[PDB]
Amino acid sequence: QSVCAGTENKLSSLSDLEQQYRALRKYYENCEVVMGNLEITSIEHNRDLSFLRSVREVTGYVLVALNQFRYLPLENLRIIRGTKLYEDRYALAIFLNYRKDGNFGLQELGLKNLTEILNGGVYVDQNKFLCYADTIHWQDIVRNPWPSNLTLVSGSSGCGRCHKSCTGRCWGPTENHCQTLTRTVCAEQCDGRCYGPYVSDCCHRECAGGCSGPKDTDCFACMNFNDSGACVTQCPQTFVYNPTTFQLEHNFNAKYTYGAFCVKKCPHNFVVDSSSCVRACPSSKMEVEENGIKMCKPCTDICPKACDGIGTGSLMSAQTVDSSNIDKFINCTKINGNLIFLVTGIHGDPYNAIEAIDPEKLNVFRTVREITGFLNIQSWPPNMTDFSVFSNLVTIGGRVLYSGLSLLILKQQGITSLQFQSLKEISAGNIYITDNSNLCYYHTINWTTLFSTINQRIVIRDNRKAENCTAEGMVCNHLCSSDGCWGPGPDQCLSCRRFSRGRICIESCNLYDGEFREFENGSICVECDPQCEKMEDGLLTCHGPGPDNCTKCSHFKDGPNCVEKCPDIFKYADPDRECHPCHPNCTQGCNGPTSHDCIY
Amino acid sequence: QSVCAGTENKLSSLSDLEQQYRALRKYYENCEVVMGNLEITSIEHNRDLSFLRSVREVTGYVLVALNQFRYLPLENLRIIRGTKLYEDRYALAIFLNYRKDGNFGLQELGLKNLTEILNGGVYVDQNKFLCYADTIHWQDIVRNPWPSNLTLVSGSSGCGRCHKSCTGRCWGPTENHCQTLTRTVCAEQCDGRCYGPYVSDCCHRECAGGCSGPKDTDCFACMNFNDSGACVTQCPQTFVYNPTTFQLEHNFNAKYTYGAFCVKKCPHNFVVDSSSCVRACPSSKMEVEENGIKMCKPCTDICPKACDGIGTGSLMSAQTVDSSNIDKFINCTKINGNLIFLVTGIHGDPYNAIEAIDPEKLNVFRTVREITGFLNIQSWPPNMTDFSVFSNLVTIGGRVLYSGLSLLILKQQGITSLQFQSLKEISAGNIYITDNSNLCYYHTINWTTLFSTINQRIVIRDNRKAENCTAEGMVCNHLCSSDGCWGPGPDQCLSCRRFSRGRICIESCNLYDGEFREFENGSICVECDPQCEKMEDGLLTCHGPGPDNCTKCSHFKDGPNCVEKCPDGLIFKYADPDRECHPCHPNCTQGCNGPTSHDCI
Amino acid sequence: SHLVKCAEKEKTFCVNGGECFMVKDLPSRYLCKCPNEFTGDRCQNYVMAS
Amino acid sequence: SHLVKCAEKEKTFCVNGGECFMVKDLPSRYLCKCPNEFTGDRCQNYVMAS
Ligand SMILES: *[C@@H]1O[C@H](CO)[C@@H](O[C@@H]2O[C@H](CO)[C@@H](O[C@@H]3O[C@H](CO[C@H]4O[C@H](CO)[C@@H](O)[C@H](O)[C@@H]4O)[C@@H](O)[C@H](O[C@H]4O[C@H](CO)[C@@H](O)[C@H](O)[C@@H]4O)[C@@H]3O)[C@H](O)[C@H]2NC(C)=O)[C@H](O)[C@H]1NC(C)=O
Ligand SMILES: *[C@@H]1O[C@H](CO)[C@@H](O[C@@H]2O[C@H](CO)[C@@H](O[C@@H]3O[C@H](CO[C@H]4O[C@H](CO)[C@@H](O)[C@H](O)[C@@H]4O)[C@@H](O)[C@H](O[C@H]4O[C@H](CO)[C@@H](O)[C@H](O)[C@@H]4O)[C@@H]3O)[C@H](O)[C@H]2NC(C)=O)[C@H](O)[C@H]1NC(C)=O
Ligand SMILES: *[C@@H]1O[C@H](CO)[C@@H](O[C@@H]2O[C@H](CO)[C@@H](O[C@@H]3O[C@H](CO[C@H]4O[C@H](CO)[C@@H](O)[C@H](O)[C@@H]4O)[C@@H](O)[C@H](O[C@H]4O[C@H](CO)[C@@H](O)[C@H](O)[C@@H]4O)[C@@H]3O)[C@H](O)[C@H]2NC(C)=O)[C@H](O)[C@H]1NC(C)=O
Ligand SMILES: *[C@@H]1O[C@H](CO)[C@@H](O[C@@H]2O[C@H](CO)[C@@H](O[C@@H]3O[C@H](CO[C@H]4O[C@H](CO)[C@@H](O)[C@H](O)[C@@H]4O)[C@@H](O)[C@H](O[C@H]4O[C@H](CO)[C@@H](O)[C@H](O)[C@@H]4O)[C@@H]3O)[C@H](O)[C@H]2NC(C)=O)[C@H](O)[C@H]1NC(C)=O
Ligand SMILES: *[C@@H]1O[C@H](CO)[C@@H](O[C@@H]2O[C@H](CO)[C@@H](O[C@@H]3O[C@H](CO[C@H]4O[C@H](CO)[C@@H](O)[C@H](O)[C@@H]4O)[C@@H](O)[C@H](O[C@H]4O[C@H](CO)[C@@H](O)[C@H](O)[C@@H]4O)[C@@H]3O)[C@H](O)[C@H]2NC(C)=O)[C@H](O)[C@H]1NC(C)=O
Ligand SMILES: *[C@@H]1O[C@H](CO)[C@@H](O[C@@H]2O[C@H](CO)[C@@H](O[C@@H]3O[C@H](CO[C@H]4O[C@H](CO)[C@@H](O)[C@H](O)[C@@H]4O)[C@@H](O)[C@H](O[C@H]4O[C@H](CO)[C@@H](O)[C@H](O)[C@@H]4O)[C@@H]3O)[C@H](O)[C@H]2NC(C)=O)[C@H](O)[C@H]1NC(C)=O
Ligand SMILES: *[C@@H]1O[C@H](CO)[C@@H](O[C@@H]2O[C@H](CO)[C@@H](O[C@@H]3O[C@H](CO[C@H]4O[C@H](CO)[C@@H](O)[C@H](O)[C@@H]4O)[C@@H](O)[C@H](O)[C@@H]3O)[C@H](O)[C@H]2NC(C)=O)[C@H](O)[C@H]1NC(C)=O
Ligand SMILES: *[C@@H]1O[C@H](CO)[C@@H](O[C@@H]2O[C@H](CO)[C@@H](O[C@@H]3O[C@H](CO)[C@@H](O)[C@H](O)[C@@H]3O)[C@H](O)[C@H]2NC(C)=O)[C@H](O)[C@H]1NC(C)=O
Ligand SMILES: *[C@@H]1O[C@H](CO)[C@@H](O[C@@H]2O[C@H](CO)[C@@H](O[C@@H]3O[C@H](CO)[C@@H](O)[C@H](O)[C@@H]3O)[C@H](O)[C@H]2NC(C)=O)[C@H](O)[C@H]1NC(C)=O
Ligand SMILES: *[C@@H]1O[C@H](CO)[C@@H](O[C@@H]2O[C@H](CO)[C@@H](O[C@@H]3O[C@H](CO)[C@@H](O)[C@H](O)[C@@H]3O)[C@H](O)[C@H]2NC(C)=O)[C@H](O)[C@H]1NC(C)=O
Ligand SMILES: *[C@@H]1O[C@H](CO)[C@@H](O[C@@H]2O[C@H](CO)[C@@H](O[C@@H]3O[C@H](CO)[C@@H](O)[C@H](O)[C@@H]3O)[C@H](O)[C@H]2NC(C)=O)[C@H](O)[C@H]1NC(C)=O
Ligand SMILES: *[C@@H]1O[C@H](CO)[C@@H](O[C@@H]2O[C@H](CO)[C@@H](O)[C@H](O)[C@H]2NC(C)=O)[C@H](O)[C@H]1NC(C)=O
Ligand SMILES: *[C@@H]1O[C@H](CO)[C@@H](O)[C@H](O)[C@H]1NC(C)=O
Ligand SMILES: *[C@@H]1O[C@H](CO)[C@@H](O)[C@H](O)[C@H]1NC(C)=O
Repeated sequence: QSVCAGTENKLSSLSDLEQQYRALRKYYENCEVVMGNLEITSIEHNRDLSFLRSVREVTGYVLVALNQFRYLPLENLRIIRGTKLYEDRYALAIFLNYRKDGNFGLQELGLKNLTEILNGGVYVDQNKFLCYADTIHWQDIVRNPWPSNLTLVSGSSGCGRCHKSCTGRCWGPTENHCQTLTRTVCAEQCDGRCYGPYVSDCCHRECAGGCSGPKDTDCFACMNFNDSGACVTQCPQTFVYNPTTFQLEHNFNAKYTYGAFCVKKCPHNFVVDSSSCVRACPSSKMEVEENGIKMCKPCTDICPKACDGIGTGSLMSAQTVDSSNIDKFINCTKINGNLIFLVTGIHGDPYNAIEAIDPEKLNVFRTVREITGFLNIQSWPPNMTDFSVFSNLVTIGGRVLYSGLSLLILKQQGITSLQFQSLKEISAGNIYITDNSNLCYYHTINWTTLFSTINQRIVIRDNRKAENCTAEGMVCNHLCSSDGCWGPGPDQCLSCRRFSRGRICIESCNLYDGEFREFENGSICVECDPQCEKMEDGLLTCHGPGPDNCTKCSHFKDGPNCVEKCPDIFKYADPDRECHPCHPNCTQGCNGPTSHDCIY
Repeated sequence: QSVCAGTENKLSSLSDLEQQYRALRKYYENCEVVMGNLEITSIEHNRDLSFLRSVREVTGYVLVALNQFRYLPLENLRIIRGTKLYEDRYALAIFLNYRKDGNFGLQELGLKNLTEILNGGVYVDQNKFLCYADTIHWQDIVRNPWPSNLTLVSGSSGCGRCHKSCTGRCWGPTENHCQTLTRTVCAEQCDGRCYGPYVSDCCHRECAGGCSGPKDTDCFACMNFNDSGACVTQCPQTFVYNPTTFQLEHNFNAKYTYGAFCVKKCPHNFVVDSSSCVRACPSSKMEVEENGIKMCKPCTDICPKACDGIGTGSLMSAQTVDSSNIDKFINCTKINGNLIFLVTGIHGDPYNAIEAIDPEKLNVFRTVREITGFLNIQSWPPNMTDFSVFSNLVTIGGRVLYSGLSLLILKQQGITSLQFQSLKEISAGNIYITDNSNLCYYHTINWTTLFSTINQRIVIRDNRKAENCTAEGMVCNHLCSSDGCWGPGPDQCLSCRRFSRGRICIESCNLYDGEFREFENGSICVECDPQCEKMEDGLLTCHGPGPDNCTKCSHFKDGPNCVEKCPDGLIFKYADPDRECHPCHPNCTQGCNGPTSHDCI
Repeated sequence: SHLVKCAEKEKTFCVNGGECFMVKDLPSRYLCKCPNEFTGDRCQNYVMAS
Repeated sequence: SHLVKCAEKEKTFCVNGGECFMVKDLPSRYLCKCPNEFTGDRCQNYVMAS
């Protein structure tokens, strides 16, 4: 099935009515499952809405609220699930669709197939020119339809009656488009819905709207999980209980639950728990990976911090980081959810009495190593020229996306460089970085090396021209390799052509000079034992980290190592500073192998 | 509903035909669900079998062989589950039920309610006098409806035909004795079974044998699990997956699976795993107790040695501990299963070439702390007078019971005392100790103190007379409490008054006397820190385990504590003529004499 | 039009240059029109393309 | 009259003094007759009361 996503504009619109229609085409054209709200706002009477005929299923509410069109082309819409409701009340709300100064408005509803509404109410009101809506048998369509669940129809003007073969229940004047009943007409021996009043013409209990036959694989839509064409309440799990032996046995038919479907495999960034795939593991268990599969198990005395992101957990009512919630990130290495920085968060929100963020408060994010969702930056304080607040970020999980994006940076004007250090992987989704007219270093990064699949891409346009950035000297350190870089400093490159120490790429190591001494390695140099002699003239003594590795030490020599003092049998130093055992009965001090050599 | 445990002895019987009839009454009278097998053998003609009419469900197989009676009165039997099969093939086996030297035998089967056999096949053979069992359409009853699939249906000619209302397919000579078909008559759109030829008269998927309506609460027998009258594939779990938030969210109607039924809570002696009640946890995980609930979680890098018992796991084919399997218990601390000692395990089994057990091999059980099933001892080496090989056993779990028993000891004349020592709890089931004619101390023990519910009882019947054991002085230590004892020693009592010193009971702990000094509270005594000086002249030495808990120490004082030599290592210290330690000036670790740099080396 | 302008006491209900309006029906309901570079119920988010 | 005695090579089948029989059928079957004190397919278990 072709799957799109719904908008969250409700009654709001763009000031140009043609851009509002063009947006409606881009969101809902050539899809059949909406995965969100379906909402049609402020469309003119001359515009072509026939593209909406591909819609068959809506998971949120349907809203048709200020439009001037004559016919609503949704005749093949079968089911509305009501996941979110308009005003928290309604799954289908149709109102005010007429022009008060004339005769233009909504006259007929193309909803012949709308048979099941699983949650919320139905509201049809103030549609002055609407003809047949009070004849629709909404208590067959709506699940639990009684007045306390808000099922109501008011249009005020008169209109001609429909054909007699449909007995006063119609969508239009013709017998071809009138009411079908599948819940209030069924014989009392069957539950759910039917395709005829007879007991033999009733369908499976776990199917929605209607059916072609009695099977759980031969129905139009359902309120439960899709197990390979069958509609079922639960699907086979990893283990099944043996009622004779009182033990759990492994199930060769086991499937994982993922969204509305039962699957054999889950996404590479989702966690597998109790035969299902989830966006995050609960705080009582630690996330682990075995055989390439992410799972979680009960944690030890020290566990990962239970720190939530925007839109999930304790912050579900929030749509941005702001002055009322930024303190929750003070001690936080892993944020479970999104990071979203809007204009109403950075600069405050006077309507809700929320103050602006003090730029110093943004330092709470310097501890973060992982984001499980996406990072979305639309506003950042004017005084800040970079993102060095996130220098320690290692990866973006991308388990949830913003319009398919996992990293999104829009229209920042005070920014000149990115300044990340630790970021290595962006595990899912695309990158969108645009309109940053003063940002330079973006053209020096091999962005493909951050992705976990060839299906991930980056979009860049309208940032500072690379030829101007080079001409102005806004370039990376001379040690940087072809992998790329994101700032002027020796620590700002992804990988370098010489040695390194800590976070800084370097020209040479402290091998033959310095107050401390190092040994060579593949792309880094590391200090050896502090006892090791600091020899001159290129005569390097560090060849590995171990006390046993050093070729000459200033302290007392022994077999496995050197020591500042030898063991108390007592061992005594020779003229070459090597320690040798004394007499077996001497422990206090000595200068020789026999009894008269013992010293106190 | 009344449940009985059935039998597992195949064609074997008691040699006395009156005792074989009485045993049949004792096992199967006044029960409806037969766990294990239903098996009727060698019963005489003119015996009353009308008590078998209460049976409706059999879990294993039904076996009827070598009997002389005319009619088999199983008129209410509905389903045979077939969890075990006769010869590993047959769920229902009826054969040889006649006398070849006369005219007695089985003629009619009272089986007209039997409409479901879930596993195996049917064997009806060599019965000389059966009239109607050969007319039955047995493919409507079995879940494997093929003539070649573990099935044979053979009786003599000359018996009258089925009643005129029936197309053959009858159980008896007249009306109301015809076969009711529930699988072969159903509409082609129907799953499972039906109660009419129309698609409108078909039953729910989960119902067995037959039905009265299409609902999961309106049928005769249930497949899989029974959720308070509703027949289901599985019960509601602790969490439900949310298809729009992509998370596991807590359920409000969750139930634990417990055998064939679903319950609000597991029994107190069972462990919880994945919203179900199980007898034992897999070897990769530990069982733990949190908030009084037993649950199972992954183990650490070094974890306890779980071990298979008799009748489960690697020992599933075993009936007793014996000389072949005794080597598998060497480092076991927790046995997941039963521990059983039969005559064939202890004294050998020449038919299978198994030698008698060496009494020294039994010492492998001295490390065991818990048995999760029952302990059943019917034989013991003749030269062992007690069970001291189990002195480290602490709990009998009772998750599996022997006809309701969790501790069973029968007919052993070599035993004079029990001598358990560490045993504190018997979590479920009854205790049965009888016929042990030389055993004394059984009568002193306060047996209700070992139980975890008011439903537990002990059966004492014919052990050595308590008055005769008293006359011979076979009584416990003067210091032991009214709770009784396991044997004559000072360390073999259930509880004792005054104090104990580990497992041994004592009147006092010498707080101001003797070769040792220790502190006491709560009827337990524990040694004091050995660096403390021993006090004399009636003075108490130690108030607790710490060096700050005693009157004086030979070691130096260092605040409240005591220290071997404060000038060793370290910050640095000296100590005074009263043996109290004090700080020296910094950079004096080579040696010092006082609270200054001016006396340092 | 079924819409009327919001009173000054509801200022900043719609942000980033959007114009607040009220639906004339009874509770009353609130919306805004805004420039092509913003969207969302209060016009708080950027419109994204290409 | 459907049973015969076990041959000497089979008489050790039944354990606690029970008499061993073979069924005259083809794939032959064994059973034994236990004393009143014993039960089980080979007479290996004690019979219990109360
Ligand atoms: C209101 O809702 C109804 C019910 O859901 C919709 O009706 C469906 O219409 C579609 C499209 O025509 C049907 O799908 C097609 O089914 C064919 C199989 O035969 C059907 O019809 C016979 C009786 O005539 C039945 O016995 C049988 O069970 C089936 O129901 C297939 O051959 C078709 O495949 C071909 O077309 C597709 C098109 O995408 C191609 O991809 C294939 O390659 C192939 O060429 C197709 O699958 C569907 O079965 C109808 N359902 C029912 C129950 O009739 C209405 O469309 C909707 N209202 C409006 C206004 O659209
Ligand atoms: C349970 O889950 C299963 C599996 O996901 C769902 O099965 C889907 O069935 C729908 C139709 O109901 C399919 O959608 C349509 O498929 C057509 C192509 O089908 C061919 O290719 C597939 C393999 O890719 C073959 O299996 C199949 O036999 C065909 O050969 C498209 O042509 C359709 O799109 C066109 O028509 C629409 C009409 O509105 C236009 O809008 C489009 O622009 C386009 O022109 C359409 O996509 C879907 O492919 C099936 N999935 C699979 C994987 O088989 C069940 O529907 C689901 N629920 C239930 C209740 O069973
Ligand atoms: C100064 O420091 C340098 C390092 O900077 C030292 O270099 C050592 O080089 C030797 C080889 O010359 C290394 O030894 C080899 O290590 C391999 C890896 O072993 C690890 O991984 C396996 C994984 O299964 C573990 O089993 C194992 O325990 C280790 O954790 C081994 O595979 C090699 O074994 C093979 O060679 C030996 C040779 O004797 C055979 O006996 C074996 O059968 C087998 O064929 C081998 O052990 C060593 O690890 C390096 N050390 C370090 C620290 O990197 C210099 O030696 C050192 N100089 C001085 C003066 O000390
Ligand atoms: C073969 O197997 C069948 C199926 O299991 C048995 O058939 C039934 O026999 C039982 C009794 O053994 C019957 O149960 C009793 O039925 C009485 C009448 O019920 C009416 O209402 C129900 C509503 O669902 C209808 O289905 C039914 O047709 C009747 O119209 C009830 O009054 C009884 O309950 C009362 O008495 C008991 C006494 O202990 C109380 O505990 C109760 O609380 C209550 O007051 C009882 O339910 C059963 O109805 C019969 N079923 C059918 C389909 O006929 C055969 O007995 C069995 N064996 C043989 C040899 O035939
Ligand atoms: C799914 O699981 C449910 C339970 O969750 C099962 O329900 C059982 O239903 C059977 C009947 O089909 C019940 O058995 C009968 O109960 C009668 C009433 O006894 C109860 O109520 C009195 C109230 O005072 C209590 O004193 C008593 O302790 C019980 O709690 C009895 O009268 C019946 O026995 C009589 O008839 C038989 C002969 O038929 C005689 O042998 C008896 O001596 C006696 O005269 C009978 O016991 C049973 O109690 C129900 N159980 C529960 C827990 O409710 C479903 O059967 C099950 N479904 C399937 C398909 O498996
Ligand atoms: C020298 O000898 C003395 C005794 O003469 C020893 O002192 C006792 O030591 C025990 C521990 O071994 C102490 O017990 C613990 O006390 C804690 C404090 O609570 C008590 O004191 C406050 C004082 O205001 C009272 O309000 C309160 O009612 C108690 O009386 C408790 O916190 C401990 O248990 C609780 O907390 C733990 C936290 O992990 C939980 O696990 C427990 O479940 C429980 O909730 C515990 O009870 C005892 O208080 C000491 N007694 C005295 C008199 O001080 C010295 O220890 C000994 N020296 C050496 C070195 O051994
Ligand atoms: C974020 O995590 C921090 C831990 O990583 C939380 O704790 C703070 O950690 C710092 C750094 O370790 C501490 O500062 C040190 O304090 C000691 C003195 O501590 C002792 O004395 C105080 C007296 O009040 C007493 O409360 C303590 O228990 C100790 O006995 C100094 O010697 C160090 O030089 C250094 O200053 C903080 O004290 C510590 N705070 C607390 C409240 O424990 C931190 O709170 C976390 N922040 C948030 C917002 O969650
Ligand atoms: C940016 O990152 C990409 C992806 O890691 C780098 O692409 C890689 O290019 C190398 C060098 O061309 C490929 O290796 C080999 O190259 C030689 C020719 O030099 C060729 O003969 C071999 O057959 C082989 O292709 C390597 O496969 C390739 N990796 C991928 C995944 O395409 C790229 O070099 C990085 N840097 C820049 C500046 O693009
Ligand atoms: C010299 O440089 C090499 C790399 O060129 C260093 O070898 C690396 O050692 C690290 C030690 O942490 C290895 O990390 C591993 O990470 C996984 C993460 O799951 C962890 O499970 C392992 O226990 C392990 O810590 C890393 O694999 C290894 N890399 C290679 C290529 O072998 C080496 O440590 C450097 N030596 C010095 C003195 O710094
Ligand atoms: C075997 O051990 C059990 C358990 O310790 C002993 O049972 C206990 O008997 C005493 C005396 O009858 C009970 O104390 C009484 O309790 C009632 C509670 O309402 C109270 O009103 C009385 O004033 C008195 O305190 C005690 O509850 C009872 N414990 C239990 C758990 O039942 C039993 O005496 C021991 N038998 C032998 C052989 O000593
Ligand atoms: C003096 O009194 C102390 C308590 O103040 C006695 O020690 C306590 O002994 C009990 C057992 O009798 C311990 O409780 C048990 O702990 C285990 C830990 O795994 C747990 O599994 C049991 O459920 C139970 O809670 C208790 O921990 C222990 N307390 C201390 C402080 O060690 C002591 O025996 C008395 N006598 C002497 C002379 O010490
Ligand atoms: C950094 O913030 C400071 C204010 O805290 C800004 O500095 C002021 O800018 C105005 C511009 O009209 C000047 O009139 C003031 O004299 C400045 N004050 C000081 C103390 O210098 C500054 O512009 C901010 N920088 C950025 C890049 O936003
Ligand atoms: C870019 O650089 C050129 C000189 O190379 C200069 O003429 C031009 O004005 C610069 N553009 C901007 C936007 O500063
Ligand atoms: C009691 O013990 C004596 C010991 O001589 C024994 O002869 C007698 O049979 C015993 N009687 C009973 C009833 O235990």
